[PDB]
Amino acid sequence: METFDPTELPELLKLYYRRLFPYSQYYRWLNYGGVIKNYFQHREFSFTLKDDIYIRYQSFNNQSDLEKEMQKMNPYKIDIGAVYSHRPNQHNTVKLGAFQAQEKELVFDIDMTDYDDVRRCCSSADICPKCWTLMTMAIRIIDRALKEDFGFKHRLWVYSGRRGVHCWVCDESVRKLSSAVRSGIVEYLSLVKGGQDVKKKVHLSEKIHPFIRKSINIIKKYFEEYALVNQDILENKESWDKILALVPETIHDELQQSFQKSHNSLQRWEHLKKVASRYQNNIKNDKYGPWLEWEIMLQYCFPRLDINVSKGINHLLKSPFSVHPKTGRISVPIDLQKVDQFDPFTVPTISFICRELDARDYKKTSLAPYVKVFEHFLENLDKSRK
Amino acid sequence: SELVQQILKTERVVIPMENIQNMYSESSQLLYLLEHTWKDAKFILQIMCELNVLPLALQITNIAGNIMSRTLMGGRSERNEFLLLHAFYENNYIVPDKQIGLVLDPKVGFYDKFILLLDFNSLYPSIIQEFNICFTTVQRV
Ligand SMILES: [Zn+2]
Repeated sequence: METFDPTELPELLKLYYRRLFPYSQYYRWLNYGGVIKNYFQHREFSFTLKDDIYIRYQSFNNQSDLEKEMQKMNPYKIDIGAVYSHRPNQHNTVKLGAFQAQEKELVFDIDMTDYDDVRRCCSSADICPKCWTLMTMAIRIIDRALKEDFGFKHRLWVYSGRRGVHCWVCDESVRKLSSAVRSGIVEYLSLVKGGQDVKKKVHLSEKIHPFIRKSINIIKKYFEEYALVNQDILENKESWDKILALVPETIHDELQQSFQKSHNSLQRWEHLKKVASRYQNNIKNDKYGPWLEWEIMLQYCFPRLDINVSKGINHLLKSPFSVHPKTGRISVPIDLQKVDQFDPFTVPTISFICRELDARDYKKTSLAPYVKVFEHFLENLDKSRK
Repeated sequence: SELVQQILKTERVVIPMENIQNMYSESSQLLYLLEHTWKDAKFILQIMCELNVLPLALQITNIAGNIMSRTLMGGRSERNEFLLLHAFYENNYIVPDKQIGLVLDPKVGFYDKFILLLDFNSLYPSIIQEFNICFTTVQRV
């Protein structure tokens, strides 16, 4: 997954900035009806032209000159940036050390490289439907997390285009909470804690957290299908050798015994469960628990979190419907209403949306559908405004 | 007066008014006041010769950057201002211009064993450097 020729990108942005951007809807979605003064003007942008010359201190008063300059330059990477304490483009006027970042929309990102600890379907630049099963399942848990135990309803979801998916939520006041709260929620959702260094990455303690209960109820509906259908992870020495090396040892030979007398990958896990029923997670009491087996399942499909992007007030990320030149693909709105019907391969690139319009507004092609999610969130905002 | 014998270590014979008529009636003691003034200026020079006021003040002004002719005259505003401005107007600011502790209850009482003297020479420049204070760097209001 990438782009194949930067030759078209100049003219593509040339037309896009001209007549392919919800400058009305965007000015709205940012300024938020202008309910606050010096609200938009300090809401920052960062722009990146040829050779990736990324530059801070970018902002314009209202939609008109915003457009005019966007079309004057056509930046090739655009980050929305927190409303810092004062005038961004005139930052160096006040006494130094007095310009900082007050209030930021709360951001989240999850990578596909996250799953690379076991991901064997495709590469770091190439994908397939198998890994995308994760981009279909993981978001469900994270979404419903904020949908049922965080008292928010201003959620918005996008897939970057190459690896990550984004969530730029602008909740009533969370836009204006302390970095401490950021780190807090991060710590909260950071359940399976594993990169490429530690093996027993989940020392899940005894008593569960009902959050984890709903997590499980989601796991036993969407993991095993992908696992033993799209991968059949018990296929050769390679995969399960990246598996059995996190396990206690009293039975650690029976699993391989089931490994290499096989014509499928089902009775293996079946006898796994069986011996677990005769295994003792607790030598003390009669609570034979799914600690290790479900740690296995979850860790093999769990949203790996970032420890610095979901707390900092300096990392800025892309704009709604701003092109990712290095995939063609542009920001695709993602919804629970669409999680059951998404495919990454069919959704269009900048090249493809261009060839779409290369045939008045977004009101003709599938871009009006794609921004139905946008204007839907905006509708909710109208309902958010009293 | 006291300095005559502290650093300079000699005598200072002095004569009030009512003896000035005596010395009007005198050639030995009048001439003696004359040679006394001779020695006065002499010791006055010896002051410089020992304390080395001249090259000291000279080097200071050299590093100070302000009129030495207005240095000896006494001043701390000059030897700070006309120094700081050197750098501050390499930094393209614009400055304003001219117009018009803690005691610790000394616990008095004789002390017999040895006593030590701690000097906090270079305390304020020390603290200022240590904590990086500078005009531009405080929301001062
Ligand atoms: Zn694959």
